[PDB]
Amino acid sequence: TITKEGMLHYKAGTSYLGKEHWKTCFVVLSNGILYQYPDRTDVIPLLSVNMGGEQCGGCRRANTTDRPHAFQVILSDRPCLELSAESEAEMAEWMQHLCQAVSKG
Amino acid sequence: NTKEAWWKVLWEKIKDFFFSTGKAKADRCLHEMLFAERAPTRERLTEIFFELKELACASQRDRFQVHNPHENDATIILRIMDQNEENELLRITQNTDTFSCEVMGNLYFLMKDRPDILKSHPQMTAMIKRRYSEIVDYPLPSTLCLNPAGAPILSVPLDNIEGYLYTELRKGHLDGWKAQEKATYLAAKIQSGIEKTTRILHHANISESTQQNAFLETMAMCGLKQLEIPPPHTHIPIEKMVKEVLLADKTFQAFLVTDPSTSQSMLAEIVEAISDQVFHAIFRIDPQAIQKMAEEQLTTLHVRSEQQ
Repeated sequence: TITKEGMLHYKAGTSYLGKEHWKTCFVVLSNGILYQYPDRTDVIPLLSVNMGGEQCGGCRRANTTDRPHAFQVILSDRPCLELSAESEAEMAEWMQHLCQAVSKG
Repeated sequence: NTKEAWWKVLWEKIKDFFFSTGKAKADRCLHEMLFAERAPTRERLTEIFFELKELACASQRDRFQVHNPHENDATIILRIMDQNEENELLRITQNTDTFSCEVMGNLYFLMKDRPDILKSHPQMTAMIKRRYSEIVDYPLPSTLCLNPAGAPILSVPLDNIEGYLYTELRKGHLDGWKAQEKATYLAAKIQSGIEKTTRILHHANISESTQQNAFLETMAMCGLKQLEIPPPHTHIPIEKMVKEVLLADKTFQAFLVTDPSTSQSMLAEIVEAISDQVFHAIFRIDPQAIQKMAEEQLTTLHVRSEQQ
């Protein structure tokens, strides 16, 4: 039971100085959980979160800065996972699955 | 005009509800709301809405509508409607522990906050359900949700804290009641705040003067006065109002007398936590924010008293 996968560019990882980079990662939303992997086969997940429960506090469309279809996954023990899809269409799609699983448990 | 894609759009359908200053201020409302570093608090988001409605031309206020679907409390929807009530420009939806915001039907954010007013108690869930009040032009605590470990979620209707005001409007013509409370309630709040910080900072030797001198300072900075003394009794306080609209519940009254440790202990919080919101509904002041800035006066006057 997959929901969504695919490529995204995350700012969250990481911060140097002078702003930071946008690095590519691979993300999978399976069952209730969001897994984020370095790339399509690097099996150790740079981070995983239970959208349904305490570790996450929702999603917002991000303050579009340098990068066109940006949004973020709210995590209370304080990353916020910053993300940018390729197209507006692609972001609507993520945003809605991601925010769906938050309202679930 | 360095505004966001959908910001520009939304603006362009709403830019003409707001005149002169209303215009620029509304814009930053929309800012804090949708395009700030972070997204609003459930309670702030609701302030922002009725900050806009205030700013809208009297004619365009029929566009600012609030309702519980199926008249069922558990959810309260806030929305902005186009001229021909054809489709929603802005939609805010507030459930039990989540809230979300739509613009042109784009999901802009969903947030999960933790709406337990009973946090000093880990055994106990307690939520406030709200529905729109016409007398105050804002949502109001309309139902209480209590989740014990012992009993299935008891609900407690509250329509009659509002009813106490329709009764006060249809008396002497209201503002009189609205005068006394704002000046009682916040005097109580500052007072509380002060004593409370002296109890935790027992060891620091905060004088009775500092305590007194700070109480008067916030009463000033807020512009509040203390008559009050001797508190005219033809006036029913919200604090009491709430206690009352909880007395006649064969559901709630009998509840209090189970896990009584926790007896009259847990009650004064529930009541208090309610009053604040009902008060905030009325004057749109966060009684707590005052209490803090009072608790703050006291510390920065004590800190100040090791200079002078």
